[PDB]
Amino acid sequence: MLSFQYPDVYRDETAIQDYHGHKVCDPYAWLEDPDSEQTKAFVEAQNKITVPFLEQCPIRGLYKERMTELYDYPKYSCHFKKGKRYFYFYNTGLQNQRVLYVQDSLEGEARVFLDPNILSDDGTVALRGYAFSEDGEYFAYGLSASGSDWVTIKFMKVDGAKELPDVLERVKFSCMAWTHDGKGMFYNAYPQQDGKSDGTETSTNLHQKLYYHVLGTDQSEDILCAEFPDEPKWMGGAELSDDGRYVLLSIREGCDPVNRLWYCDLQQESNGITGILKWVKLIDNFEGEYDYVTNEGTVFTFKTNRHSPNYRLINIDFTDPEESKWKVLVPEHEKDVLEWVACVRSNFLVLCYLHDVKNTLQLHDLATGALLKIFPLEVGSVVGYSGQKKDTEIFYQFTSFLSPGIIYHCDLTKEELEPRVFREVTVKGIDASDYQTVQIFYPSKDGTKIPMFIVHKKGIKLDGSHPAFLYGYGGFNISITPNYSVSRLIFVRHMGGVLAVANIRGGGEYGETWHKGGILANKQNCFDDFQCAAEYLIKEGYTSPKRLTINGGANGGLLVATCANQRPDLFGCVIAQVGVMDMLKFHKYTIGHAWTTDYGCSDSKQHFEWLIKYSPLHNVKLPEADDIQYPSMLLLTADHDDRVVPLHSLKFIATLQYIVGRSRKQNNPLLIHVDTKAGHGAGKPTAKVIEEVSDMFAFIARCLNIDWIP
Amino acid sequence: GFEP
Repeated sequence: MLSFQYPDVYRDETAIQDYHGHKVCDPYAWLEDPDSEQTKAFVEAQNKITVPFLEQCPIRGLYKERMTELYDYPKYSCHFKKGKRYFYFYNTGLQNQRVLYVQDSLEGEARVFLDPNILSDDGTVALRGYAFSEDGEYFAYGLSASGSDWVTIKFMKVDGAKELPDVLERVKFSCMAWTHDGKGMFYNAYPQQDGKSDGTETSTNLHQKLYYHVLGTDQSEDILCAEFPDEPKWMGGAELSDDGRYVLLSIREGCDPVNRLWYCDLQQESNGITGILKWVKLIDNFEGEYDYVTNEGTVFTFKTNRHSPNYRLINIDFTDPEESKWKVLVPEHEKDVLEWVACVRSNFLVLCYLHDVKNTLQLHDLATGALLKIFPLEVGSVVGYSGQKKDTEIFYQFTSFLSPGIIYHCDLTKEELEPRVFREVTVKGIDASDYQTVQIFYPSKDGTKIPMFIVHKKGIKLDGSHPAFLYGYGGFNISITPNYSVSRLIFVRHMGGVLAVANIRGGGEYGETWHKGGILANKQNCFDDFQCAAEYLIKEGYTSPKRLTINGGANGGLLVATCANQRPDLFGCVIAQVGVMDMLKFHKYTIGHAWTTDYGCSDSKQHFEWLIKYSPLHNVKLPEADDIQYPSMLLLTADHDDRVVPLHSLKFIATLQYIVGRSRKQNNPLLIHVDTKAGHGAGKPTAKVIEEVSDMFAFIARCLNIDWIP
Repeated sequence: GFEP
């Protein structure tokens, strides 16, 4: 079955580092330099064996064709109003990038406002972030090339969609917030660094600053408004209060849902914005999240997790700011996570809750917090919303496993608040009625009950005969909720597959306690939860080890790679996308320093001892038993993934191929594909998305020998 | 959004 040879890869046996007395050899450390001839040759040789492997069987072509057909459906974002105009994003079906449209009224003819597709041949220039001026007459937008986190901000006058000369460089992980006087916009930039800043570099990102750009000037004239030179990892994002009176500064360090909150009454500036603002340090620690919802004069409504792991709404009066004085507007729910809150039509609050990994949406009174209206939803997720304080209507977008979903509209000026379907699209070829979604709760090793969604064709016999695709993430307070995936439904329909999503600890599904259950000393909980999910699917007859594929990306790539090391006997196939593989060195590169709040840092003896136990790069080991080998493994990364630098996957695949791949009993392939002009994934053009899923399921089909079902 |  394996008709290729793994490439020659030099081992630097002298590359030995001492971590608190524990010696670690890193023979592929040289793969950390993306620019070397050695690394470039390594990538070329690896792609040279992977691509022919993926493309040998006609299944790739059948899948690609079906994906191209089925993914070709109209894709809309919610309408949103800015000034006197409406905007929405729309893809006719197969455009590489969705297009931003404008209309002068809801019944008015729409026209193209911003079309990213004309910015490159291959759709690899993508919108990343945008902000309209308060009056809706000016527009700032970020552009990222080749999938990099790096942004260039450009500007337009909305009337006539006129290009303006303003260009902002060195923007990354940035806010965009216009002052309501329409003079300029806050944003973040990083200082100059040696070498490249295009997404191919690994340089750590420190000393992010907050600037104010006056429209009509050169970037070099921009005002420095906040900086933290004594705290190089701090990141301060600005937003304007709804009345335009205050700049709110949310300072973060790491990835925990916490922030400092400082404010600036702009009217108290001595002569407008001219330098470091007169910041008032309302919350000056990282003990809780304070997410601005709205204010009425000095009374500020925040979504918080302070003493409230499932989140709640509090009012803090800037004139009486001590914690003991804060008012609880909407108390914490016992179990349901308050995901997000928006203020609309002056005195309404839109609250979105997560109840057992499904969304609900409710309208509350701002003055009392009292529930006023429940917006009815089927089982699934709210993935889009519009309606700001001055707006008198909302739009919201619902999606689920089995249908692309619906945009709803609700006119909030009406006495009876009845939502109506505004836009709905169905995909011909995938009849939702043929499939079912079930939710179960399985006990993990320590007895903790974990949610899992299972999607499958109705009427299947649970005889262990079905191929299964089990997805997980498990970290960073991210909740993995139902979403429409054409690519996964093709696996079900055309490969006879069962889909599963395990809501393992580390995620946000049951609030901050769920998140804390899968981080730091307890990261092993994630891997245990995920392995127990696999065991559930097997025990209950959905699948069998040899027919089971697991998949995850980034922190999810770490998840599946670790599970391959820990329980190789459990899985037939592993697809790890853009994964964090070197847990000892992740903090050294680009923004990886931010992830130590979930993982710890190997600089600490205590943390090193957690990390060394599960680090994928450091736990590649031949299975003891003669009858057990590693699952088939495919690593996917890209050369501009500056979120998770590709060296992670490069070093990991060299290690897999050397330790496991050289062994006689290993007949399952261990492969990497490194894409070009792509990065971590956000903004990836449609054409590349299609290639990627075609690669993924062709890999599964070849390794598990699955026949296409027409 | 700077999580992995």
